[PDB]
Amino acid sequence: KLTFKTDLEKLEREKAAQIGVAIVDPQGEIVAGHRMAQRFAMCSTFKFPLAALVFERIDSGTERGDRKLSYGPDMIVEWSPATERFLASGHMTVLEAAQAAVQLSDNGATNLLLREIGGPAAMTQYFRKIGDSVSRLDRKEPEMGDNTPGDLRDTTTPIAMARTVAKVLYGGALTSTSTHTIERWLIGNQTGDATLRAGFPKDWVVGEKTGTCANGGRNDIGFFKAQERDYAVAVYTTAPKLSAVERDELVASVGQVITQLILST
Repeated sequence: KLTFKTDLEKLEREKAAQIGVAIVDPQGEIVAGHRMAQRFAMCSTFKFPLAALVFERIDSGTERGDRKLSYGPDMIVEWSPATERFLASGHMTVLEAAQAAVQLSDNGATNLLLREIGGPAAMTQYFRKIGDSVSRLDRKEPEMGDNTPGDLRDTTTPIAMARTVAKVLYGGALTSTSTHTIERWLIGNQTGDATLRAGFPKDWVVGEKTGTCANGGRNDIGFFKAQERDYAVAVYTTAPKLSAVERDELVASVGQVITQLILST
């Protein structure tokens, strides 16, 4: 823990980075953090809470998971791998889109869901409903990831987002069935193999959602189980000078710092 602070500050100094971290227990009590209340662009990490919103609607009966969402070529935006494959068929279901958003970071799928649920305003309203007064979605993809220096649009803080993760996975925000499904989606995420989970012990159960945005943003949020201890984690980083591979390695390095702290308990 001053090993934790010290090691993160050395990474910041050496990589010319800012590293925001919060680790909380299942009830949201603080385990560790660093720059934990500094705002960072969310970029694709918001797709996890978006999926949670969708599952809340499914739980409540105001959405159906197998409902077909129709679209054309105008919905294809940069990095829409599933949406592009399903384009000729003319639709994705709510659940197909949500799973693609979480596991592939599919932007088109994300925007399909945004239009169904009420846009950025409704995403922000869900954050407020589950006790998160900080996280805000202002735009759809891909402009939400512009990350213009100083802009508070489309931001969160590590602590706010870690607490949101814990509410969704551990705090009863979703039914048991929906909670389990989203947990499995996070475990099976296809975009995180080089980021946080690359820095955790291989026996920990880990699920996460990555983000990449302009001006150096590289993020990863999710959960881990170190044997029986469950945690929620949010990592937001800004490293304008690094290459993309170096930013992945940065986040994996944060995972190793986290791991030293957890192992010490």
